[PDB]
Amino acid sequence: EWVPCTKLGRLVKAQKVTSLEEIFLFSMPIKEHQIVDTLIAEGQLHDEMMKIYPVQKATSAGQRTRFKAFNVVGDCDGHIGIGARVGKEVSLAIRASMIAAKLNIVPVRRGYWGNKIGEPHTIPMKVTGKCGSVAVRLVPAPRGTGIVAAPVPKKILEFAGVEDVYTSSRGKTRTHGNLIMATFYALRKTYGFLTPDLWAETEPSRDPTDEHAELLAEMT
Amino acid sequence: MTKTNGQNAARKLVRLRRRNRWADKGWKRAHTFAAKKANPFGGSSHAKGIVLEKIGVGAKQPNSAIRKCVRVQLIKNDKKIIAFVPNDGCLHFIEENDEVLVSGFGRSGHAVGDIPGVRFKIVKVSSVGLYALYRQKKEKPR
Amino acid sequence: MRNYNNFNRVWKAPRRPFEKERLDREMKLCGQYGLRCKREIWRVNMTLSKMRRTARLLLTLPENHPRRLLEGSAIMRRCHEYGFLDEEKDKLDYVLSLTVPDILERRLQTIVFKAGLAKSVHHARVLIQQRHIAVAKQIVTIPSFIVRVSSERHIAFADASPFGNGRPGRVKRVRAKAAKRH
Amino acid sequence: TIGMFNEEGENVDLYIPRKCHATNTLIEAHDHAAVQISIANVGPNGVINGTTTTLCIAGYLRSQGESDHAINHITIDRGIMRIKTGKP
RNA sequence: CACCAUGUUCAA
RNA sequence: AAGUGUGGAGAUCGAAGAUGAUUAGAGACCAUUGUAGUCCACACUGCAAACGAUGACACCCAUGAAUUGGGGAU
RNA sequence: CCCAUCCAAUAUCGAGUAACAAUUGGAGGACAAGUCUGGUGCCAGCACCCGCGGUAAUUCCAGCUCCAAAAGCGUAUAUUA
Ligand SMILES: NC[C@@H]1O[C@H](O[C@H]2[C@@H](O)[C@H](O[C@@H]3[C@@H](O)[C@H](N)C[C@H](N)[C@H]3O[C@H]3O[C@H](CO)[C@@H](O)[C@H](O)[C@H]3N)O[C@@H]2CO)[C@H](N)[C@@H](O)[C@@H]1O
Ligand SMILES: [Mg+2]
Ligand SMILES: [Mg+2]
Ligand SMILES: [Mg+2]
Ligand SMILES: [Mg+2]
Ligand SMILES: [Mg+2]
Ligand SMILES: [Mg+2]
Repeated sequence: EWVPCTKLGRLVKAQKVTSLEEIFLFSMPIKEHQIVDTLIAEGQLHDEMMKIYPVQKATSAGQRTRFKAFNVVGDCDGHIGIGARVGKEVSLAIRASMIAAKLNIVPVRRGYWGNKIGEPHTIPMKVTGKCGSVAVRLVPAPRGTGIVAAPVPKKILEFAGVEDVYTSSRGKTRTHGNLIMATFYALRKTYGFLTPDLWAETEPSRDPTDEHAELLAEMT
Repeated sequence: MTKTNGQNAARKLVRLRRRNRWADKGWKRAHTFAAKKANPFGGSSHAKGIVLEKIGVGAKQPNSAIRKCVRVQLIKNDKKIIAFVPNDGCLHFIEENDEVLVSGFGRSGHAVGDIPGVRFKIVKVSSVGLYALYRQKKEKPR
Repeated sequence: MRNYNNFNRVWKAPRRPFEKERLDREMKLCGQYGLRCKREIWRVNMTLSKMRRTARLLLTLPENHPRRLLEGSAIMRRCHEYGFLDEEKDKLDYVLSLTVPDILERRLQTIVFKAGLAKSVHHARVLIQQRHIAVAKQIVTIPSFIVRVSSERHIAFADASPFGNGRPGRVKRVRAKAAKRH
Repeated sequence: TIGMFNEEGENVDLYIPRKCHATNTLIEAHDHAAVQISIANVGPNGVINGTTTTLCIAGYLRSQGESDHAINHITIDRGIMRIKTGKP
């Protein structure tokens, strides 16, 4: 089985933390990838490998070779996560990026272009995200546009739940290591921008490790 | 440190751009007349010429062959050029004093990869197509 | 030279001619609808693209604007008339949700398969082009004929076809001549 | 009533997040330096009650060194910590 | 602080 | 800075050049010299890694040692 | 002329190998599709670019089989994205 070590995974396994937005609220690091596939339903969570490319290290007597694998994960309802691990065999690094992409899961705020009539089709504001030199800019699009993006950001924006978006990219996009992680940094900024919806004062809550501190001590 | 605003600064911006478009090698070639007066084709495509002599041009490193090509003298302006003959064989379809229809190949007159200093290409010899002679669709007149 | 008859292009080739995702979808659309070539898909792309573009312009326009009441009630009218949208869909946001198989279901090759006049969708395209289907007692020999909603009631065999009330076709008739010389 | 709505008045977004009590900065999900501090409300006899005052601070504010100036400015406003001595 | 110049062409 | 013109100066270092030596060769480095120059006056030149490889003028901008000139408190 | 209509209205010719026969460029990558077989051996040639070829060629010359668009499809030069 899976024995947890962190207090968050003890509360996820005990069904004391019921949803994944209860972790996102208190800025908690996940630290265990079994938290994510417990909280997200198993059929409603898709993953596929973005890129696999080899990176070499010059040694005495030849080159060392390890494969760096990129994976993206997320149900298409506002959760996205991307992880990048490396390994000697190509099968190990694909498996390690699956572990890594769930730990980096993060929410996506989605909104409307014009009037509000149903589920949000687009991101709520213009947002860019930069890794290396590659910065992608994501612009809200009208209701029936579609994702207008290069096919590496387009596959990431499909898993994030965004249905209609405009996209630019400023420099050296053929480097996919930084193109992937710049679409991730831009969708991560969608809950960073303070809009006049969120101006209102909200009443403070208690941490799941604050509230359930008596239960977590009973595991010792 | 780059450019000027100002609501009445358009003459500065119009002059600034018209001089910096001359640095663009596509804008400068499309707007100067050394482009066509030195082009061996008269700013056109597929110029005819007469085969003068056969040349074997050796390939550049790291390749190693000799590329079978003819030197032709164009009819429209009497300019001697060297042009490549594409396929296995095909100098057997070209003799001297043959009229050949010569296009460029590839890269707007910039010498497609292996062949040094050859930037044109035989398309049609003795008014019958040179690739039709290779595949034996039809054969040479006379 | 002084001829002013007009002509334009009805299809457009895609950017990126070798996309493995796109080439697999369009071979399904050539099989599930009995199509000759990819170009018959590509005009259904441009037909629907132009509807998806005008209806996205009209939503930039406010309601109670002159170009949205007129000409937005025209694009909802031709969707309801040709079967692109059922009568509940009246809000103009449903034109932005139309797909290429929503248009391909309205071809006369598809209804003659769906009404039951032919065994397969490749049986239907033969019988249209070989002059057997009349829409309103009008022999239609065009497979890309988009059938209206009101035309669905009246699709039948042609009255001049051998399968309808016409004279027997070739293989019976050239056999009826060979039994006549004896 | 916080977060965007639908024009049908259903709360559309998941996760209305916290905001820093010093800088009004919306606390993101990966901001792992962002802390909540619960201060015990205490009674007239100097023993804690069952209620606490919780204030949450963003991660960049702790990173610079300016969190401790912010905890002072909050607890003077909440009335938790006195601003000066009384007169002798 | 004497002198100590050079190693053909592709490829692995 | 080198360079040029006309006058001065001409100690020292010293492009050119000359002798030694090293070297396979040495037209180089090293040693001994030595012309123009170095220095001044009046003209000319306007070629620098003329650099912070960072245009000018304003604005906002957290911290702790120092430092130069002016002013003010003790 | 074409198209359209027609093979009886008393009375009109006709598909089978339907021989009435689809081609043009590709199959290492971008770029969709062969670790197939024969030949040549840095030769001949290919290759827009990267590169193939030095006696076991995923790239040449061919046979097969596939891929793409299709009554079309290559190439060259201008010109817009
Ligand atoms: N470097 C030479 C290049 O050759 C080109 O020349 C021509 C062709 O190489 C090229 O043909 C391409 C073909 O290669 C590619 N495989 C598919 C593409 N559809 C074709 O395009 C052509 O065919 C379609 C028909 O569908 C025409 O509608 C279209 O207008 C035409 N450009 O389209 C050009 C038109 O003849 C450019 N003219 C030239 O600028 C460029 O430099
Ligand atoms: Mg008939
Ligand atoms: Mg030598
Ligand atoms: Mg010496
Ligand atoms: Mg001396
Ligand atoms: Mg072989
Ligand atoms: Mg082959």
